[PDB]
Amino acid sequence: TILATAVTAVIVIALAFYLRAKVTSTGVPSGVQLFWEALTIQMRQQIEGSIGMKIAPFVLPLSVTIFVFILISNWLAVLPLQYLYKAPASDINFVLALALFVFVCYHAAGIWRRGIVGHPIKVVKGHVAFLAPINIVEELAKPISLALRLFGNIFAGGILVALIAMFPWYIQWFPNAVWKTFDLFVGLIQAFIFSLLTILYFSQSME
Amino acid sequence: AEREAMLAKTAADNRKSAEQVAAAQADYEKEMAEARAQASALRDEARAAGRSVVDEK
Repeated sequence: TILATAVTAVIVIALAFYLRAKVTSTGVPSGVQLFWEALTIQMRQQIEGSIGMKIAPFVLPLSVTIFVFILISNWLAVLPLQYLYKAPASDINFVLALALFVFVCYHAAGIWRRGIVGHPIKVVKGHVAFLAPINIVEELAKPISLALRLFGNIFAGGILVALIAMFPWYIQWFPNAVWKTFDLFVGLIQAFIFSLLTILYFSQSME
Repeated sequence: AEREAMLAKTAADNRKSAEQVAAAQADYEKEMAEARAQASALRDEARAAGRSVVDEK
């Protein structure tokens, strides 16, 4: 699973290399420039709509790297490696690492904003003082929600591919084709969901 | 920020181009109006001095 992560890491790093080479503000942009710009302006508008760029700028690179990372992972899972490659999120370790890092990131940013002595009580009291004990469970559920959702869906995709493999090849090609077709879509949608809920949890952690 | 600066420069420069053309016309016709006012003031000042030498003679 480490190498399955490494291949998507080097793909994203090569795309950053390609952007660093190709970038032009005066001339006509390339395909990788329009991709990076469309993703960055989307996440930038998202964070502006809730917290404002001036209060939490540090969330944007995290959001965009999460999105590209897990998106390229899911799309790479589609390539015809069935016979070594499998989607990395199928391992609990991968999604656990990502979600735990994002949790510690936004919680440490909230603590840095309000103070170590101030932010925990503000978070527990939350939107309504009557909901404080439910607010505890919601705050605890946020990282578990992210991790278990992403892991469950991509693990389900891997298991479904391995199950479809059971068919004979002439039967096999049809459910495999349909499943990978919609798997591209669901993987993109879930990448968007993960980055968007990251942004929104940052937002509500700030206030 | 630089693609925004191209749109800002293009819109500002087009607006200023119309403003600067309007100012080219206004400055030329205002200099001709000042020149005409000075010409008619020098022509009427010559007639007034001419009337003065007429009544002095």
